[PDB]
Amino acid sequence: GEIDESLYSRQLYVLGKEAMLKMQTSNVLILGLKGLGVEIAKNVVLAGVKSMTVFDPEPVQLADLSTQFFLTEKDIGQKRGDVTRAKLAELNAYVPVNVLDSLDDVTQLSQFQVVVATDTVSLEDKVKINEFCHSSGIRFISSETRGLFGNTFVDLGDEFTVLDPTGEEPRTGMVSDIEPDGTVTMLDDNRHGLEDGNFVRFSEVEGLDKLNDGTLFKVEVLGPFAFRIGSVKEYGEYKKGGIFTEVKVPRKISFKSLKQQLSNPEFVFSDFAKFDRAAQLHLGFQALHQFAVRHNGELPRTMNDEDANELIKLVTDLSVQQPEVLGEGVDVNEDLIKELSYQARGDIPGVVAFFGGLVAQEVLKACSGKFTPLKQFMYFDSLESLPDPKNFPRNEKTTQPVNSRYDNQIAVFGLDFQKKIANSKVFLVGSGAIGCEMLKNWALLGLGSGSDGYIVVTDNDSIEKSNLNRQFLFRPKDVGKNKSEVAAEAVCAMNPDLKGKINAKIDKVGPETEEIFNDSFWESLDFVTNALDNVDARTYVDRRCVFYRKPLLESGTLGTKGNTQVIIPRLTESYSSSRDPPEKSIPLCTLRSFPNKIDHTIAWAKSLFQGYFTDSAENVNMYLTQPNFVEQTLKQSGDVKGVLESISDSLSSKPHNFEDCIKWARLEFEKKFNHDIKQLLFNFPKDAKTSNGEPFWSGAKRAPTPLEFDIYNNDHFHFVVAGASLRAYNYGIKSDDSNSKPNVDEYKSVIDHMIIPEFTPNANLKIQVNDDDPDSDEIDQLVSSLPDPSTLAGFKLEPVDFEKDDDTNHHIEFITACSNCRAQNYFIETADRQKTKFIAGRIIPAIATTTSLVTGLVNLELYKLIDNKTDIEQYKNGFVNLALPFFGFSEPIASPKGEYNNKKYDKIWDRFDIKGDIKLSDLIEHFEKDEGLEITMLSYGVSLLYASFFPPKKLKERLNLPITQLVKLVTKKDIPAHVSTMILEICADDKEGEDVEVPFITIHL
Amino acid sequence: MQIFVKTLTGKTITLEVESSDTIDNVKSKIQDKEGIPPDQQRLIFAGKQLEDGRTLSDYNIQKESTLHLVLRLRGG
Repeated sequence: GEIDESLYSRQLYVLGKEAMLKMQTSNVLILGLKGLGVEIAKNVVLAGVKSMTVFDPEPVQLADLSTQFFLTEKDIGQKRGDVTRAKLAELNAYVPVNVLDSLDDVTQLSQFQVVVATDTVSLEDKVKINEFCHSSGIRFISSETRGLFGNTFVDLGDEFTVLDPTGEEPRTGMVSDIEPDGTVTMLDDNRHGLEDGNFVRFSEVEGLDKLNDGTLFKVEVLGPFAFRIGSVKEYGEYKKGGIFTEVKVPRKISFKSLKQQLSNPEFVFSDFAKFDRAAQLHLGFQALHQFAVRHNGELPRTMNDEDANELIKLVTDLSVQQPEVLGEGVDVNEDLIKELSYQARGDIPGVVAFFGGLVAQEVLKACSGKFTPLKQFMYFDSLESLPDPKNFPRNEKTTQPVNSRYDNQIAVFGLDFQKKIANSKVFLVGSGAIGCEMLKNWALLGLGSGSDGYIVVTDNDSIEKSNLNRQFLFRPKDVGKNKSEVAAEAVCAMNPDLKGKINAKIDKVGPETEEIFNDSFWESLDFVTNALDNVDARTYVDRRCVFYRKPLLESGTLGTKGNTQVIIPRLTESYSSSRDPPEKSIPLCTLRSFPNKIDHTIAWAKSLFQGYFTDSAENVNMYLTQPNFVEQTLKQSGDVKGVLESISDSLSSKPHNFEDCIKWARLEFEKKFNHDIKQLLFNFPKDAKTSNGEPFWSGAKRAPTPLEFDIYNNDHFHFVVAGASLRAYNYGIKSDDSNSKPNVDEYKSVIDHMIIPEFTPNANLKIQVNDDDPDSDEIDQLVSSLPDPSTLAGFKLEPVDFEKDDDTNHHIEFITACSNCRAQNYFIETADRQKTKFIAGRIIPAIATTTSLVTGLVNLELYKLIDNKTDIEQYKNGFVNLALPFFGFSEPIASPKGEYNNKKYDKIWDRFDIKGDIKLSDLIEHFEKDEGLEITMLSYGVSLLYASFFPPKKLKERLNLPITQLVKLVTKKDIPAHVSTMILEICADDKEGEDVEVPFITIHL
Repeated sequence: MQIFVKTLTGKTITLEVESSDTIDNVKSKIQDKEGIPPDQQRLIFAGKQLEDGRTLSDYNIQKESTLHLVLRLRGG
């Protein structure tokens, strides 16, 4: 009953320990294993619940394979539950997957904590099952998808407790004043970031004693830098100090039964451009069930107008029975209902993935109390995905079944549109979380399965154990293999139509692989899809797609948050056109001397870890093997004082056994956590004051206390253990086993025998206080001391390569212990290895639910690329946070337009193409003659090749050189042989002699 | 008029604005309240992303309307 970090690492940072412990006590039942059910089950089994039980006694039909990726044509006739069970079980060995053979007895529901009713359950049964669940304390969720439509219903009972509504890190801040009326003033320009109704506790508030005892205070906000907590007169009178910490209080929320909500639904909207459609689809989905009752359980016929008119009648009738749904004088949206009828039998991968992800997360909310549950109905449509019927007519013949696995996608889009999908040529950059989900969708779509189509997917990463919780195409036996290759195999198993149509590469996509991913490669593609986990790789692909004029489908996630973006040539702005928040900078003085957050001590500890065990070793090794190293250091280094000192230390105090490494680590402890602190306190004592009389040690400056080593302190001990073990690694010294735990007594005997030098102040040392403030025979002192390399022949240090995901290598052990010791110095609360691993390792929280949902939305935009849609209003950028749950969509931004010499151009997609390795003088001529432009500046990336302020001497050197030679002149090294194209940037004046913005240039060599 | 801006965190921001205010100006009011540079603000309303150089009325934003401050995410 403890959580496996090695499997759940990335998801653990999303949900937390409490949620997952409670999830692992929950038994989930899913009724129905068509695409929607298997996708929910996949995400929940991956997440890790106590048990997954599935109920679907229906026999597999060929059409079930439209979105049920765990069904194969061989399985037709057999029960979906039975056939799906084994493949769900493979996803997580911790999660038993059982099959419920019969549900004739509804009291069997009593053994489950959460019941999910998918599209296979009639509304009549859903109301009965929901009533049993609601009245028994069983959480009930339902969902159904109809073509491009879908909905979900959540009913978590009479008293459900939300422990954390958002999962956001609690806000914290430093207090400068608290007036008797409770007016809390923040330090300097620090923002409390709080909201009315938030609750806070306090620490370190001097003068208000029992304000710090953990009592909660309700927040009234008074602008960004102040808030009020109610009178504090009775607590005392504020003196100084204070840290507020936000507290999320539990919230009891009540849900109504399905039956009640059918007549008076509470909506969460999926798209505020469509909020009027929720009530219309609420009736429409009910009318579909009434239609089935009247027609022996059959849904309306595909594209059938007769059945659609009956559904409009049913909805009209239903509106009268449920007057509160539409409201007064709101007419039935008959065109919308007709499309629901026309599409009722559709089974669309993107929609099933959207709802499979969100519904799966709602299940996890029901199991844990983590995040705000959907309350209670949500409806969704992606009707913009429909192609222009002029291009792809929709009627009863074009949409009829042809006895294929795609029949229920054909039901919506038609046969010819499915063929265009099959014959598409697509490039997938990435094969991780989004990549795996993306390939699964493309297998269900048959994308690239045609003779004129194909899929190229590239990813140089290999499979790791932390991948498996959200990269479901990978099994434990696949760890170490290539993601793209294993993933291509996996989806061909799912849809044999892709056999021989996926080209799995293991190449990075960047400036270093443009010979592999050359002009010919990109020009063949219809569009490109990102499945990336960093901004740089995205920026690069964006630039490629702009250059080659290819549509780009972009998406990303961060825990429960996600987004999608479409980039359309000559229509929308590109990914690079907009800016994302940068990573915060910590002031150098905060890191060096004045930390007040654990993030500061972790960064400080990580930098110390690099210095001790990586930089130190590389420097030593180069000093030994490079004849010119020392004066280079003097001629090229930020810190010659330390680079040279590090080499002296690393070679004068060489260890010869592990004990020497223990001594080394114990002495570093004294230096960093005792001596260097006393030095800082000598420069600024506890009671030192600034010129205006205020205390020096206030606010962000916390007066530190030196540490007296205590091997029974967990951080003191593991600093020495990890530090010594990594010292040993550097020098090739063997420790006392690597899977053996360290013995406190063995380390204690060594350290007890050590004589620890007393601290003596350096009375001349300046300590910089603020970043914007001020701050070589002494160096010849160092270089003379350095030992002669020839004395150390064959001697090398083994540098450490930071690997955050190997818990045996002592890396996080050191950074944790090292950080925490500095935290102790400055009275900052320590952090455990998992939190330190999160910050030091820069781990991005991730969970399969968001990954699946976001991938679904991309594949609903993908449909618009297939139809070459040029109306920007049809495209949808998506934004999501399942914790709330929030869904929002926006029309992409049109690419900006510009003008020069009364010529209009697209500032992103337009460019001047020129044939041949033209001479600079001819280029200048061509632009004045043909474009009316006077080239004032010309550059190739970083090199300035030409400016019109160049003097005639410099001009003469250049005006005659072909571009490739002109580049050589400036760069020395010249153009690789394979390069067939060069992008040049120009500034230029228009005919009025005025500087004008202007397209870039493409040289076709 | 009073409008609301909801962030991806769930936080609600109340702003006082006029129909003729430019998006540029609304973003600076958000910068004052949240400290978010206008460059990094993605505001969406009723299926539209709000662009500098337009007014709230261009997007038909009304009394009590809710805008959403959204983000692009780098995981994958």
